[PDB]
Amino acid sequence: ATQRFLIEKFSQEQIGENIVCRVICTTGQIPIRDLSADISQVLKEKRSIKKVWTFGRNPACDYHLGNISRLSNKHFQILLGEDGNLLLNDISTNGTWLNGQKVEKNSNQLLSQGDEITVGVGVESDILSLVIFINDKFKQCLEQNKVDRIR
Amino acid sequence: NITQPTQQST
Repeated sequence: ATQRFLIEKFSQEQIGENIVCRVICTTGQIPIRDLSADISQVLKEKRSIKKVWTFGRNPACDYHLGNISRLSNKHFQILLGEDGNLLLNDISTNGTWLNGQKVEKNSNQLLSQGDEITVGVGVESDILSLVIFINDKFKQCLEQNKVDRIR
Repeated sequence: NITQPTQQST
């Protein structure tokens, strides 16, 4: 067993390289993606922001949905920072929703466990929902906060 | 192609 072994790891890949959060589409439109950031940078940096993700129909956007007329190029954005916490930034032309609740555009919001963001509101048939999966590993790391010392 | 503004209840 040589080549087959390589395939086994293919399906069973060690997840948690440095993942911050995971975006999962429940409405079945966009493929699941994994948001990640540097722990050292997050732990060391506690001002302004560390690493933010942009989502939308734009190929530049960290998240590629498709091309919804209602949704904007970069419908929403997610920023990671604070004292070991995540933030959600809405950046849509029509607005970004959280569990049916519309939040203030370009506004910072505290992340939620298995939270969900709805977008494209205006038409019952033109709304798209997304789910946010927080990596428990990232949280556990912060709770322990390892020290970086040479030798 | 560009973003179109949806309706809004004032």
